[PDB]
Amino acid sequence: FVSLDSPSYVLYRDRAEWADIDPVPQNDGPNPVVQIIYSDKFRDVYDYFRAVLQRDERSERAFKLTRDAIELNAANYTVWHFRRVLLKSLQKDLHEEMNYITAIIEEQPKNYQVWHHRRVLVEWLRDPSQELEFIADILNQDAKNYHAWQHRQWVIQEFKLWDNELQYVDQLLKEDVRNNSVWNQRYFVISNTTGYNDRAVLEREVQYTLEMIKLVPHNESAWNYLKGILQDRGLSKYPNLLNQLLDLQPSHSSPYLIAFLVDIYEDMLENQCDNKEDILNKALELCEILAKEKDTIRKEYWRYIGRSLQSKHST
Amino acid sequence: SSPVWSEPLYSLRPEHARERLQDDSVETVTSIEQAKVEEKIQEVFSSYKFNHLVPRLVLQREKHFHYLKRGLRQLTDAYECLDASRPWLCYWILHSLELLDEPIPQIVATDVCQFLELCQSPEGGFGGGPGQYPHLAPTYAAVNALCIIGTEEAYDIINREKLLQYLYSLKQPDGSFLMHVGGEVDVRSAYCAASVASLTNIITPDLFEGTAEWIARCQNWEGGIGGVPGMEAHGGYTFCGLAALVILKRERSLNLKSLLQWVTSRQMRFEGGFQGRCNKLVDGCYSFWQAGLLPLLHRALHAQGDPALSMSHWMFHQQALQEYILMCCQCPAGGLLDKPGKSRDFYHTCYCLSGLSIAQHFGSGAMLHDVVLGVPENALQPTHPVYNIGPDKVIQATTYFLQKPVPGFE
Ligand SMILES: Cn1cncc1[C@@](N)(c1ccc(Cl)cc1)c1ccc2c(c1)c(-c1cccc(Cl)c1)cc(=O)n2C
Ligand SMILES: CC(C)=CCC/C(C)=C/CC/C(C)=C/COP(=O)(O)OP(=O)(O)O
Ligand SMILES: OC[C@H]1O[C@@](CO)(O[C@H]2O[C@H](CO)[C@@H](O)[C@H](O)[C@H]2O)[C@@H](O)[C@@H]1O
Ligand SMILES: [Zn+2]
Repeated sequence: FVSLDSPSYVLYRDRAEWADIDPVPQNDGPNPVVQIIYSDKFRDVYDYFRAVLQRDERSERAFKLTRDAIELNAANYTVWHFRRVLLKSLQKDLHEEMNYITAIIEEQPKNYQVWHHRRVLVEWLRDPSQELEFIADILNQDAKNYHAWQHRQWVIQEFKLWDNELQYVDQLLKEDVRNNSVWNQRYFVISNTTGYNDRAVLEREVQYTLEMIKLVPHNESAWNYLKGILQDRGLSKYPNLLNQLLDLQPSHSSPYLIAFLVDIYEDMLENQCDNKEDILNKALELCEILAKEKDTIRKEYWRYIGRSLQSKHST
Repeated sequence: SSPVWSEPLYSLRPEHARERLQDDSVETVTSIEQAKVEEKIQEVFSSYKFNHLVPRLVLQREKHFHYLKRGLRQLTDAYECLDASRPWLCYWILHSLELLDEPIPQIVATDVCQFLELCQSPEGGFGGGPGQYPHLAPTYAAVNALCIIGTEEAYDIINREKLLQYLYSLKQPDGSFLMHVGGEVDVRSAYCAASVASLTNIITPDLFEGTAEWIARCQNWEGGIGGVPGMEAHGGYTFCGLAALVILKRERSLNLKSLLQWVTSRQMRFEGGFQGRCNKLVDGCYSFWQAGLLPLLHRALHAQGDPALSMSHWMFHQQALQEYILMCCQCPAGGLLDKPGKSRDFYHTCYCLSGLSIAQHFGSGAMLHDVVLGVPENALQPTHPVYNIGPDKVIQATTYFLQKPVPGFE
C-alpha cells in the first residue's frame, strides 16, 4: 500500500489497524556492544516485526509488514524466512511475488537472500519461463554478478534449458572477451551437453580459444580456459600445441605463454617423454626467466616449480 | 646496504612500471576498469618515494585502535544494513584488536559475552542479533569472537548440545549444508560448520559424511573453488573450501597442483595485492582469503612429504602484499579498506590486517621466518590460517572443549 519513503507513510505505532498488538523491543542487554543507533522508522518496523514473529501471526498485515522490514534491511534472512512462511499460509499469488522479487533484485543484485527467495519461488511454481530473460537483464548491468550466474546455472541445469546458452556465451564474449564469468559458463555448457571427449568438439574449442589468444595475447581468461580443457588428459598429450606456442613465443613472449610452456614440459617429464634431460633444462631455464624477469610477482612459485622438477626428474 | 631510515620497495623499482596492464590495443569494460585502478595505485606508490629516499612504511596502529574501540561499543544508523550481522562486527573488531596486540578490557569482554548469549538461539547456533533465527555465518563469527576472548565464561556461553543438533538440521544428503533453515547452499556453510564443530569438539563420524566430496566438486577447471559445483572460482569460496578440508583432513580430495597455480596467479603483478577472481579487481580483503591459502597449501603439501617446499617463505610475494596493504589500504582516519577511494569498514579492517599478519610470518615445523616491512612496530600478532584467530586462542579453545564429551555421542 504505502512505502517507507512515501509522503503518507505512517509509523506502525500510529496505525489503528495495529493498535491491538504490543510492539516487542530488541533486548541488547544492560551494557550493549556493537549497538546500532536505529532511526525511528527502522526501530518502529522491527519492534512490530518482533511482535508478529513472537506471536507467529500468519496474517495479511504481517505479510505487508515484512515488505517494509525488507526495504529497511534486505539482508535480514529471518524476515525473508517469515515472509515465505506467510506466502504459503496465506496462499499468496506466487506470480505476484515473482514481480516483487524481480524489482527487489534489480535494486539490490548483490544480496544472497533476494536470489534465494527467487529460486524458492521458481521451485514452488516449477516455472522458469522468465528466468533467462530476467538474468540477462541483470547481467546487462553487471556482466560478472556472481549470484546472477549461479542462479542461471541452476535454472539451466534444473529445467534443462541448454539449447541457447552457448549462443548467449558467444555474444557476451564478443562484448568482453576478458569476462572470466563467461568463459566459466562456456565450460559449464559444453561439459554438460556434448562434453569434451568428442574430439571434434575439443578441436573446435582449442581453435576458438587460440584465435581469441591471438586477438588479445594478454587476456588471462583465454589462456586459463585453454589449459582447463586439456589438463585432465595431460598437456603433453597434445604434441602439436607445443610447436604452435613455440612458434608464437618470439612474437608473443607473454608470461602466460611462457608459463604454459613450463606446464607442458612438466607433464612431458611426468610421462617418460623422450630427451628428458633436454626438456628438464628448458623447463628450468623458463622457470628462472619467469622468476627473475617475466613473472617476478610469482618468483616463489616458480622457484618451487624449479625445485619440484629437479626432485622428480633429475635422475 | 641502506641506512636504517630508508627501505627500498618492490613496487617502487623502475622495472615495476613494466608490470602495467597491456591491453593489446583491444579495450573492453574489464581492461578499462583495471587500467583505472592501476593509474590510481601508481599515484599512491609514487607518493611514498622521494627519489632515492624511501621512508619506512608505517601501520597506523593507534588510529586503527581508536576506530575499532569506538565501533565495539556504538554505531550510527548507517550500520542498519548490518543489523543481521552483529556477531560479525564483534568478531572483526575483536580479531583486529587481537592482531594489533591491544588488550580487551575485562568489562568489554564480559559485555561481548552477554551480548552473544542474547544472540544464541534456543534451537542452537547464533543469529545476527537478539531474537533472530540462527545462521551459520553469525554462528561462525560468534564462536570465533568467544574464542578470542578465551575465558571460561566465554567458552561456556556456547550450548554445545544444541549447536550440534542445529548443524544436523542443516546437513544435506549430498554432503552440503544450508546456511540456515530454509536457506541457500554454498561452500561458506561447509567452512562455518567445520570451523565451529572442530573448535567446540562436537564432530561426529556422520556429521561431515560426503562433505569432502561435495567440496571437491566445487573445484573447477580454473583450479580454484566456486560457491557450488559448476561456478566460477573465487578466493572467498576457495578459502572456505580448502580450510574446511584441512579441518576434515581431506585436502588430498582436491587437485592441489591446479589450486596452487590458480591462487598464486591471483596476485596482481602491478598492485601487489590479490583479486578475488580472474580478470576482476584487486581488493584488500583478499589479502587473507587468497593469500591465506598459501599457508594451508604449504601444510597440505608438507604432509605429503613434498621435498621442494620452501623452509622460509609462503609461495606468494610477501613483500609486495605488505606494500599494497600499507600504502593503499589504510584510511588516514583509522581503519583499512578495499582499495584507494573506497570507504573504511570493519570487515576490510579485519581482513587487511589478517592478510598483513600472514604476509609477515612464515612458520613450518620448527622453522620460523619473519619479514616485517617498514618500522619494526608494524609486526602483528600471528593468526591461525584455518580459523583466523590467534593460534594461541585456537590451542586454548580446542584444549578446553576436548575435555568435554561430544554431545550425546561416544
Ligand atoms: C565481495 N566482497 C569483496 N569485498 C567485500 C565484499 C563484500 N561484498 C562481501 C559480500 C559477501 C561476502 Cl560472504 C563477503 C564479502 C562486502 C562488501 C562490503 C561490506 C561487506 C561485504 C560486509 C559484510 C557483511 C556481512 C558478512 C560479510 Cl562476510 C561481510 C560488511 C561491510 O561493512 N561492508 C562494507
Ligand atoms: C567465511 C566466509 C563467510 C567467507 C566469505 C568469503 C567471500 C569474500 C565471499 C565473496 C563471495 C562473492 C559473492 C563475491 C562477489 O562479490 P563481487 O562481485 O563484489 O566480488 P569481486 O569483484 O571481488 O569478485
Ligand atoms: O582444477 C581441475 C581439477 O578439479 C577437479 C576436482 O578436484 O575437477 C574440476 O575440473 C574439471 C576440469 O579440469 C571438471 O571436469 C570438473 O567438473 C571440476 O569439478 C579435478 O578432477 C581436476 O583435476
Ligand atoms: Zn573486499
